[PDB]
Amino acid sequence: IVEGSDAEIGMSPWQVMLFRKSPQELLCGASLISDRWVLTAAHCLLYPPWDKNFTENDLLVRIGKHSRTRYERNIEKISMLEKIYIHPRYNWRENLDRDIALMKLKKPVAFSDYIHPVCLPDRETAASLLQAGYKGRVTGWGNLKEGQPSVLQVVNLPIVERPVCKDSTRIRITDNMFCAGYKPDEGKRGDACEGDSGGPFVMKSPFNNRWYQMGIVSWGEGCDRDGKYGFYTHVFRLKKWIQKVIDQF
Amino acid sequence: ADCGLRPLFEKKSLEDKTERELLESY
Amino acid sequence: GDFEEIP
Ligand SMILES: *[B]([O])([O])[C]([C][C][C][C]C([N])=[N])[N]C(=O)[C]1[C][C][C]N1C(=O)[C]([C]C1=[C][C]=[C][C]=[C]1)[N]C([C])=O
Repeated sequence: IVEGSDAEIGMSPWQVMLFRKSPQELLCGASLISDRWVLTAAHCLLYPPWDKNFTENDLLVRIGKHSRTRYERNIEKISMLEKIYIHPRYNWRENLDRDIALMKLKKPVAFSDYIHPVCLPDRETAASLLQAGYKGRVTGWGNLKEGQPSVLQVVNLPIVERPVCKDSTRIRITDNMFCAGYKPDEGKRGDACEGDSGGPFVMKSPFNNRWYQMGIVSWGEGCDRDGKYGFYTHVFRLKKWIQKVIDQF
Repeated sequence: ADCGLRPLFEKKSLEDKTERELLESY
Repeated sequence: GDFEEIP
């Protein structure tokens, strides 16, 4: 996160850390959607062009964390993965179209003050909220500049109009994505950065006071570059795939 | 279910330091 | 790495 701030304790009870065993290091962010399911970006586990292809034995999930490097003794819960599901049409060959994956924890975790699931959006929620001008929130332990924080960072960013998004990159944008960030003429700044991938872009419903996960940190060219925007996976659009795997398994 | 309701905030009727920012954009 | 050993 660039130009963000330290999160308050229990600000994102659904934030998860993707952590590898050997070497022990931070893979990506993610989110708790239920007692047994974690949502992340597919490129966190699979990315051939870089020889990245993690299996369940390769990772561990750390939930209820605040401190990046600290083993938070009676606070965090570490889980082993049972199985990983990548979207079958994830397009790592071109534009990271459908950058999403579901992770199944070996055992359900218990909720606490620090651990709590985020809501998945419904059609009307998505409709009301995913509007240019509307601010969402991204959190992560990623890089501070295009070094690393000691604590989870947060930044609120406005949804940008589709055309503007398209005009900022050479990359082929799809309906499964949306871009967010400030425009060069707004004075405020901020963005996700490396280490933030898989993390959540959330909005607070003014209807029911609930937090909904609208996007997943996907891609962007650099961090907080002027005239550039971060790209996110449109969760609602992939909701049927989600619903699909859960019911299925 | 009980999703999107944080124990240390919503459940206690406490607002985080910058959520007002989001809501005011809606 | 910068990381504190996990149980
Ligand atoms: B993630 O793994 O942490 C990372 C960072 C997301 C934050 C970016 C932002 N909002 N400023 N995402 C990536 O590294 C992805 C994965 C592979 C390449 N990639 C990129 O973002 C590329 C551009 C790209 C987009 C779509 C398809 C292929 C490449 N960006 C850079 C700077 O190389």
